[PDB]
Amino acid sequence: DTWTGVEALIRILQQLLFIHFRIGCRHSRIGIIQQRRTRNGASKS
Amino acid sequence: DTWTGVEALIRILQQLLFIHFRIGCRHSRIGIIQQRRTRNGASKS
Repeated sequence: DTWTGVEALIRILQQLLFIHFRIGCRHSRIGIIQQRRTRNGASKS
Repeated sequence: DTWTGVEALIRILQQLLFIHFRIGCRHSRIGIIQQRRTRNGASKS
């Protein structure tokens, strides 16, 4: 596990960051796609 | 230290490996440069 614990830690850390920035500084709205969730709660009709 | 502890850990781990391979799988003989260290110990003259 000497290097196998580092090489996989070299990517595991880079992999995570790759998500934090692509999901924290520019996450996508997968799901809404032009469709507000009826606001927080505007009753119905 | 959330990311600052990861981004620097993403490189610190890649940086180290960069050395292990360039100093463990192909280290340089900086110092000898065509000059065996008089063998392990062949006395003198």
